[PDB]
Amino acid sequence: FEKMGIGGLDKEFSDIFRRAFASRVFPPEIVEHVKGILLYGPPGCGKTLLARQIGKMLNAREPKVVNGPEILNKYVGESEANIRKLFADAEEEQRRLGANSGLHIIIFDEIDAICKTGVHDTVVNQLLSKIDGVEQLNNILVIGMTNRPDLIDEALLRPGRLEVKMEIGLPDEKGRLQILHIHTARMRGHQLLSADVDIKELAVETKNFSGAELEGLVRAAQSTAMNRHIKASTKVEVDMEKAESLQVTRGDFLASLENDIKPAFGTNQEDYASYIMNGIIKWGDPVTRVLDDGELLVQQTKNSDRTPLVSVLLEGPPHSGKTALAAKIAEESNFPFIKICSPDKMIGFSETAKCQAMKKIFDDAYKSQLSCVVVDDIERLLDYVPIGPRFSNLVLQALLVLLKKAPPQGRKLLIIGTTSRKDVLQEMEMLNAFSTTIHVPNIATGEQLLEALELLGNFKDKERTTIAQQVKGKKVWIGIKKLLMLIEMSLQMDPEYRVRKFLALLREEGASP
Amino acid sequence: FEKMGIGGLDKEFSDIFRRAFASRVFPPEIVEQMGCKHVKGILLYGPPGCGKTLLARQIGKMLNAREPKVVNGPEILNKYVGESEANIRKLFADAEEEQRRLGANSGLHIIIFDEIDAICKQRGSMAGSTGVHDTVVNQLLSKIDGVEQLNNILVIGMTNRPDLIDEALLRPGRLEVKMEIGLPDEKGRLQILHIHTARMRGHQLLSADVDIKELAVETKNFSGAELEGLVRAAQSTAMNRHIKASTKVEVDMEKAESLQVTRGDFLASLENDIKPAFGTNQEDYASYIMNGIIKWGDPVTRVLDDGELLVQQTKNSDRTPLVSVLLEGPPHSGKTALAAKIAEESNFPFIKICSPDKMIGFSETAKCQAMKKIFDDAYKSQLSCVVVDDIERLLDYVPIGPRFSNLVLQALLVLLKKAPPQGRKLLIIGTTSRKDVLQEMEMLNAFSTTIHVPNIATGEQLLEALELLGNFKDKERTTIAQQVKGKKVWIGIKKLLMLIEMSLQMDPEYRVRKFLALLREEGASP
Amino acid sequence: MAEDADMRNELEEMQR
Ligand SMILES: Nc1ncnc2c1ncn2[C@@H]1O[C@H](COP(=O)(O)OP(=O)(O)OP(=O)(O)O)[C@@H](O)[C@H]1O
Ligand SMILES: Nc1ncnc2c1ncn2[C@@H]1O[C@H](COP(=O)(O)OP(=O)(O)OP(=O)(O)O)[C@@H](O)[C@H]1O
Ligand SMILES: Nc1ncnc2c1ncn2[C@@H]1O[C@H](COP(=O)(O)OP(=O)(O)OP(=O)(O)O)[C@@H](O)[C@H]1O
Ligand SMILES: Nc1ncnc2c1ncn2[C@@H]1O[C@H](COP(=O)(O)OP(=O)(O)O)[C@@H](O)[C@H]1O
Repeated sequence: FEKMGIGGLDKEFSDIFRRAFASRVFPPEIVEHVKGILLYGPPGCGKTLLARQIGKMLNAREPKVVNGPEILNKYVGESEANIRKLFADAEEEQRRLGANSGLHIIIFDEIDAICKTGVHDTVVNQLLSKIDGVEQLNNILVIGMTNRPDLIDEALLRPGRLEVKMEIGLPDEKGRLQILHIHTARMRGHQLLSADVDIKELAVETKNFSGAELEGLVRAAQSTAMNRHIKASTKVEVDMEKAESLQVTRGDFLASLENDIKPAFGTNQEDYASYIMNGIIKWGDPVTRVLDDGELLVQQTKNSDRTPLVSVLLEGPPHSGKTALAAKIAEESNFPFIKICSPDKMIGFSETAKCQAMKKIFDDAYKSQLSCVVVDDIERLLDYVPIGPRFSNLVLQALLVLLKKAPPQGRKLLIIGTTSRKDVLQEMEMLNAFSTTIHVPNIATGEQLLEALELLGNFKDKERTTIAQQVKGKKVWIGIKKLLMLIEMSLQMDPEYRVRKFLALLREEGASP
Repeated sequence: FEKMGIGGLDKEFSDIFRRAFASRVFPPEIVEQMGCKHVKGILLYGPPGCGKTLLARQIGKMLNAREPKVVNGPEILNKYVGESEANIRKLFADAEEEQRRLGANSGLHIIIFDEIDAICKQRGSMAGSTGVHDTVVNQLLSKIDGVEQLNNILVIGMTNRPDLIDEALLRPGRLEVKMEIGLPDEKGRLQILHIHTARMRGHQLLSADVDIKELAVETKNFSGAELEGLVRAAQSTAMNRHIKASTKVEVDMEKAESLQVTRGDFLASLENDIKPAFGTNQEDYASYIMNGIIKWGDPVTRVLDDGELLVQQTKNSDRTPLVSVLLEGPPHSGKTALAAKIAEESNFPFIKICSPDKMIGFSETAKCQAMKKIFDDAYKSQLSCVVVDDIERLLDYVPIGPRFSNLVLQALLVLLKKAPPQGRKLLIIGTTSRKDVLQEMEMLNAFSTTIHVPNIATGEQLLEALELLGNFKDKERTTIAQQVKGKKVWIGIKKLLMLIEMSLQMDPEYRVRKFLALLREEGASP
Repeated sequence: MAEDADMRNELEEMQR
């Protein structure tokens, strides 16, 4: 079926040959028909080629085609009279040759224009009566094509008038491969195509493309190759000396794919990777303890029969790295469904919008078999201010209710919450809702700080010796995010001033719990 | 009245005929000599699915009227000016034309309004506070009874909320007859079952052991639609068994046809197919009673006995048709499982549960509407039981402030005192965990009694709970018993289950140590 | 709600 030059619609044509012409090819004695077809789909999928090849394959008279709304006329009775001139030969043959009459094919292009007020309704009525009226014909086939199937009159689609309804869709990878083969065979035959080009890579790359777009991409590649032998600025030239030897390289196809043609469909944006930027570096035992606790909780959720729902809360001071570790635990969980709820995606919202978003996320979670959800910055979610104080009660009640609603029978859910203000949550009476808690500490001693700096590798040995002289004999209280900020601030000045500036900043930030 | 396909409402039909249609059949000479006009309309109200449209169509057929005009109220409204009034005004044109042509020798026309209350509501007296659809009400009022008189029309309205309708539409000149279609009793259910089995009985497809009397007994709060669906489901199940038997074996087809008779199909379809809207639901007990009820001590029996006594009181009392009770105790005590158990053991036809899990994101007005709908449904039965769970979560209470919703509080306070219609009985069970707040709100005196749900407070009780659960072995049991024989424990069953589940995740050797550490980390006194 | 306001019209001619 590739001979006709259309790929990706072999199965549709098999259906066509089954449902349309089986009765006409089946022996007449055992028979002792269908007269309507409607093709619809997005533009550029080959409907016109289908109609033309259907007209050509059958041994019958030349098909009659009306190009859009040519029937309409300014005078009275002409629009309807134009329709009756189409069926004159069919009626003559039916009345003269009876059953032994040749097939008649009628093609309607952009049929939505004339089917859908005195002119239009009369035209539709005349067409309906002529196709299926008192006199019944059995040697006529009418084909229509549309891009907007929802604008056609319902009465035209009933059985006996338009029976065979067909949809043309965007071809899959094998259909796209067929189309590329069809459009590149001519180039390959004459050895005008370079040996570096692989059709398979092109087929894999061209996602969401249609046939017309693929042919346009090929044409763009040809134009890119051709312009190499064209001179402009002063006058138009053909070169000829090098134009005679024209090869289409892979770079031409790649460049044509970059700009000339576009898929024309949407794109997806991912944000999860953004929650871990600098990675996790082990500067002490506490990180291992937190990860082990997370693994224990994950396993408990996996292998629990009468505790399908489990909750946890992550505690720590500011700039201590809580969201990163929660994301790491969620990633290591290896669950089919994982999502992150953040206040960054809800700026300027009211209480109702936040509640609806949270409910939508949890509704999506409930559908899977085992799911994991992480909520960070609780105090920002239910916006809280120490003055008054002031907060949103609706979100608090929604969270309280959602924290103890089990999923449907046989399914599992894990919830991980992060915060840096535990006394406030305890006052709100929400700390009881969770099942357990974990604590994320800061860097306490100078040995851990030196290990962290060694892992980061920003300072060399000479400065590390002086730093060890200064810090090793004292306790410290600092986070890691702020540590990186301080390092980057200190690095700005010339190599002479760096150590003194760094230690001055460290002394400024020094404190105790 | 069961010869026309309607069973169970003979009294309503008789009263309607006497009050509305006595002058339509009496000879035309004496009715002219008296000088009396005909009734112009009637109103029918009741729960959905009880046979209002059927009765309207049968009345239309009875008096040799023309084909009725059926209208749906919500679909008349349009967004352009003058377009909803034109829709209303189109319905009287044929009657007007026929009366003008033929005078007093014309036929009868019938108009049927469905969900009439959606387009007729009280007009606003205050200036600037007029309703959205006042013009539609005015048009309908002027069409039903105006300066030019029509004497060849009858209007029938159907609704479920008769208290929202304008009072000018119900005066003795407009729609002056009213009737209620309620749920059928045993006799009506028997009549309906007899009506719907006529074809099967005639065509020789019933069995010899089918007893319509027992099936009438079994269904308790069914409407006619439920019974019709039951019959169809039973016949479908019988066909399925026929297919099974035919496909499995080479049996002679005559035995397969003889198997077409149905006696076990009815019971199978009862359980797994039909879910009444005014009956009890068995899919909720599983959600609320998940791990069963194990007897770890005496207090459980006390709670159950008190619930049984309250049920007996509400069933057999005439001076107190409404009773209430509050279950209160410390957190994780298990108040929602025992209230569900007491409700289940009551064996009332109507049982319903109201929880905040189904009101996430709702505003207070929506919650009020939901509660009111539940209670309105409750009032249609003869014996009802309702459960109001987490009274502190329905009020949106937070200690800071404090803050809460006053509308829901007032709605609850009013609902705790309203009795059902005469002869009907209701029981209410509420569960809380903060009774001091309820005492401060002055809600505790609206209830009739209180029951306390305690915690586990002794070592032997904990050992009995462990034995009933059956998780630890003999040696571990001996270790635990020797270490907690002191009766100074304070724990809840739900938290005990959680602790056991968390403990079991460790390696086999380090399991009792983890359990004891977790237990020690917990509290030990009130 | 407020009932949609009034609107203008366009017209089309026909010969005979
Ligand atoms: N499936 C296909 N296989 C091969 N060529 C295709 C295919 N789809 C489109 N084409 C190319 O597109 C052109 C055919 O477009 P055609 O007129 O058949 O599309 P259509 O669906 O009828 O369009 P429209 O709805 O816009 O009128 C030719 O260049 C043909 O090479
Ligand atoms: N061991 C570690 N643990 C956590 N974060 C680490 C670690 N090592 C490096 N990082 C990096 O440190 C940063 C941690 O910042 P993060 O956003 O997690 O802090 P936070 O405590 O949630 O912040 P805040 O309280 O200011 O909102 C991330 O860039 C993370 O990649
Ligand atoms: N004897 C019992 N009494 C109550 N519940 C029991 C008993 N034995 C087992 N259970 C199970 O214990 C759990 C009781 O939890 P329930 O939801 O009733 O607690 P609650 O006091 O309402 O909790 P909270 O207010 O903290 O959410 C249910 O799984 C119930 O099946
Ligand atoms: N009393 C009854 N007897 C027999 N069938 C009934 C009865 N009430 C309802 N039905 C059945 O229920 C179906 C739909 O009921 P319907 O009259 O539409 O309820 P509603 O009163 O809400 O309009 C009908 O097809 C009818 O056969």
